[PDB]
Amino acid sequence: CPPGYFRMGRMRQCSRWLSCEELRTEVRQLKRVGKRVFLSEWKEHKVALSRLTRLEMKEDFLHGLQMLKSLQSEHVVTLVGYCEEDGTILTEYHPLGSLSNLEETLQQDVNTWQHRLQLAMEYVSIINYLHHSPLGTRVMCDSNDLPKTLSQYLLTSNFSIVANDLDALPLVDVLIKCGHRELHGDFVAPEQLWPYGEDTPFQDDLMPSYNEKVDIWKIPDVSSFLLGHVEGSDMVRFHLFDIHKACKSQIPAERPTAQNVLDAYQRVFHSL
Repeated sequence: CPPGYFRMGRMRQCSRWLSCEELRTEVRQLKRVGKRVFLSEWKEHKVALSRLTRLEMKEDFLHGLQMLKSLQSEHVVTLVGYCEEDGTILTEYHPLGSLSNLEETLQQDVNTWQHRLQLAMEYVSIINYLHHSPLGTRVMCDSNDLPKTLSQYLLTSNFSIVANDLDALPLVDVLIKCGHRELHGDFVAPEQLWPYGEDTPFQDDLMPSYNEKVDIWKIPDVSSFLLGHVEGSDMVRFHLFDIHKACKSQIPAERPTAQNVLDAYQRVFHSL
C-alpha cells in the first residue's frame, strides 16, 4: 500500500486510514485485552483499539503513533486508523497474540526447526528494518528481559512476526539511553550496565549513552527461544554458536550488523 493506506483480509485494494469520525461511529468494541487495548470489529475485520490510558503520556502516545505511521511495512502491524483527539489508535488484530505464546500456539505442521528458524530470520529482519527505518536507525529500547522483549511482537495467522509496540524507539544518529533507571543483569547489553562500580552510586547524567548494538546483543536470546526444543533445534544452535558469539561480543563495535546475522542465518538455513 502507498503511505497513508492500509489493507487486511480479503481486501483487494488499499483504503485510506480511518479518521476520528470512522473510529467514533463504525467500530464496535468487543472485549478488553492487553494504552488500553480492546479487541474490536470494523465491518468484517477484527481490529485492535488502543486508547491512551493516562493523559500525562500524550507525547509517548503520539510519538508511538508517528513511529507507527512512518514505519508501515511487512515488519510492522498494520495501522488502520487513529484519532488524536480521542487518544485512540486502530490496528489489525492478530488472534495468535504475542510471541510469548509461541510454544502454546505451536501445539501443528509448522512445529519444525525449519519454521522456527525462519521465524528467527523474520525477527532479525524486523531489527534490520528498524535500524534502517524511514525515520533513521531506531532502537527497541523496552527489551530488558525475554518476556518483555517478546511481548512487543505479534504472531500473525500466517505465522509471521510483526512489531507492535513502537512507543520506545529512540533515534541513533546522537546516541541513546533506554530510560533513566539503572539496568541490571545479562539480558541487556553490558554497555547498558552502570560502568563505574559500586563506589560511585549510579547517576543517570553520568551514564554513558550507547547505540543500536544493544539490539544485536539480544538476538541469540530471542532466536534460541524461537528454535525451542524440537528435533533439529540443537542442530541449529550448533551452527549458530559462533554468529551468536559475535552478537554477545562485549565490545559493541565488534558485534555484527543485523544484516550480517540474517545473511549467516540464511546460509545456515539453506545448508541444513
